[PDB]
Amino acid sequence: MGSSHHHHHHSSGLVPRGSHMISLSGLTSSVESDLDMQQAMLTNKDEKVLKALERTRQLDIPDEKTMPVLMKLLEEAGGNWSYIKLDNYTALVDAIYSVEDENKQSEGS
Repeated sequence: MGSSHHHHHHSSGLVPRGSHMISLSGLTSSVESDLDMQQAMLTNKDEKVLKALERTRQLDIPDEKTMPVLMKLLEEAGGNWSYIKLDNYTALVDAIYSVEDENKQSEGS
């Protein structure tokens, strides 16, 4: 009136792996960028700025990285698109190519 009926088997538990990091959802942890949004407020855009994104979008470039890129050109050009567009905003090509490249190369923050 006392028999044991159980079984056991070895198992490691192999699971898949993926290298994808993105804040798809909100109201959650990983709020290290949620604050950075404040900086973008002190650096809005303009009507002409939308023109730059035109050439960038062609190469599939996000306005998030292009924002600080285009503003970098007008900085030295004192806000002159005439010259900056002398090569179809070539500056964006070499600029985005640099930033877009090497994204993991860093210590942390």
